[PDB]
Amino acid sequence: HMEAVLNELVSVEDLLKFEKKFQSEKAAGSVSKSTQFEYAWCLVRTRYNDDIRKGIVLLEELLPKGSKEEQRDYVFYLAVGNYRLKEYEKALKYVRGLLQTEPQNNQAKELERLIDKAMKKD
Repeated sequence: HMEAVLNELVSVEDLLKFEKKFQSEKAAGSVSKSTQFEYAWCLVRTRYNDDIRKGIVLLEELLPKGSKEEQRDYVFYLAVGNYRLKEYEKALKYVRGLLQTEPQNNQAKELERLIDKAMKKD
């Protein structure tokens, strides 16, 4: 419970920090891929559905711009975002594709197990 409390307060701090940085950089010119990512990452972990959807959209904008390494990461967080929105089919499509490119990624494998467990129980 305390761990969950720590996690929730940190997520708020994170979101506010990167929202400011993203909006600041946006007004001054092109936003860096790093800042867009950090913000999208916080967004997909938010308690609000509109933030999660915004995070998913930002990650999708980053997809055609990133390196092979970065794109694999974007797909992972796209799976996480969709999972938290209960869009299991979309989440699974991402994860399964990620497992084909990164076989040794057990975090992706654990996410697929979590999605499958969630469909069975809930």
